[PDB]
Amino acid sequence: GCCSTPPCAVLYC
Repeated sequence: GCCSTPPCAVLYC
């Protein structure tokens, strides 16, 4: 997806 790669705030993007 989008923020599938850390360290994002919404990993479940």
